[PDB]
Amino acid sequence: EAGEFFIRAGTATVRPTENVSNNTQLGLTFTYMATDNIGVELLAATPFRHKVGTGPTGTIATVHQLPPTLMAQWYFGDAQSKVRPYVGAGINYTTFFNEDFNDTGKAAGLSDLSLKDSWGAAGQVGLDYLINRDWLLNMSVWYMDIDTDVKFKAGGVDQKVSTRLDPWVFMFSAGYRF
Repeated sequence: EAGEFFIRAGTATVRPTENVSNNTQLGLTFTYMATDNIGVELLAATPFRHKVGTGPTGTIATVHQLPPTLMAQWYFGDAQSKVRPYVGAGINYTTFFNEDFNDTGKAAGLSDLSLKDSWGAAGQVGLDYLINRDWLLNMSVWYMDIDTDVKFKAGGVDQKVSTRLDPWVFMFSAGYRF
């Protein structure tokens, strides 16, 4: 329904895709319905924790990130639909912090890791099963276009490589009408 503000809570799992690991964290959305079908959502999560490895070296590094995302949405159906799927599009902001190499990587002549903040596009496919006037069950799949820079020191020498990451976010949540 229009003018409605609700909040979902549940699991948010991020899978890098462009060797980096996956991590599942608490995910909160704060959606506001503009019309009966247009919504404006904000994704927010607890900081993720990804282990980083490559080929022979293995888990050499570890980075944390926060990927808030702002989305314009379209909910299919009408205001009396208990099953409303939705598609979303909008920008992502990703910030990295507590980058640190481990014992394995620090013996490889590796120091000072820092990924630069990234902005990019984000796509969205979700589904709201509305249980009643207040409760709902939700699934959403996110595709974000992430472009950071990897800065590190190889044996004291500055390294600087740009990557594309394009991770998938899978949220299984449960919302409430506020």
